[PDB]
Amino acid sequence: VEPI
Amino acid sequence: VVGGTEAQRNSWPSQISLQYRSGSSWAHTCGGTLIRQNWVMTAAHCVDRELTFRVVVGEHNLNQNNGTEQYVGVQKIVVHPYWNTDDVAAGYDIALLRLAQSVTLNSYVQLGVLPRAGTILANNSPCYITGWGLTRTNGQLAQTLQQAYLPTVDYAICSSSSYWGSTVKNSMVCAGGDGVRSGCQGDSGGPLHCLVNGQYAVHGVTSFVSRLGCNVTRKPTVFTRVSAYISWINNVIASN
Ligand SMILES: [Ca+2]
Repeated sequence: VEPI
Repeated sequence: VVGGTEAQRNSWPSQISLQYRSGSSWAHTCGGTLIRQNWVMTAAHCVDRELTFRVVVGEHNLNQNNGTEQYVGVQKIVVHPYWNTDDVAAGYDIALLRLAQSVTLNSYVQLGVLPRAGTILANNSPCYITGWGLTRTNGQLAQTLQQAYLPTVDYAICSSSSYWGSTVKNSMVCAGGDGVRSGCQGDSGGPLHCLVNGQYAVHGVTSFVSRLGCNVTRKPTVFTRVSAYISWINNVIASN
């Protein structure tokens, strides 16, 4: 997962 | 926002731009929702760094004078006590910012409406994501606020193996996943506005996307579910  | 369209300047008056001081200027880093005249709701991961933050309300074009902006400093940051920066997938990606002064409400600056505690939306509920985030994976920020239609994907589908599997929890909302539209970097912390009983309410706080990119088929954008935290949000504001 990539925090955006 | 990937795959979005430019929002009208008075459509989403609760949207805020969260910015940090960078040398002699300020840079947009995340979105947020104005929930009281002196309180903003955003993602905890947007406030993890030891930076100086300011909030901009009434904003539309980040690079030009709109004539409606109000700039306010942040006085106190309250991050959810269970938030853990090394485990975004654990959830609790929510934070409340107490502003240094109360802002003035008008057509461009209004409070965001919060859902009742525990409310879950039906699959495919009509919602919009808004923000100044990147308009393409590894692209650049938008200058003007963008919006994209992003219908919900219920928990049962979203937690299935072809979607997000076990990474998504029941304290999160999934929306989108069509491979064309999605949140992207710089949208985090902002709202997911959903239409319920004829009124738009803020059901999500933008949290994360896939490692493969922003707009990926079957990897909907993932938000913190606001309705899971209504007691906490009310408890914070009442004691601060
Ligand atoms: Ca402006």
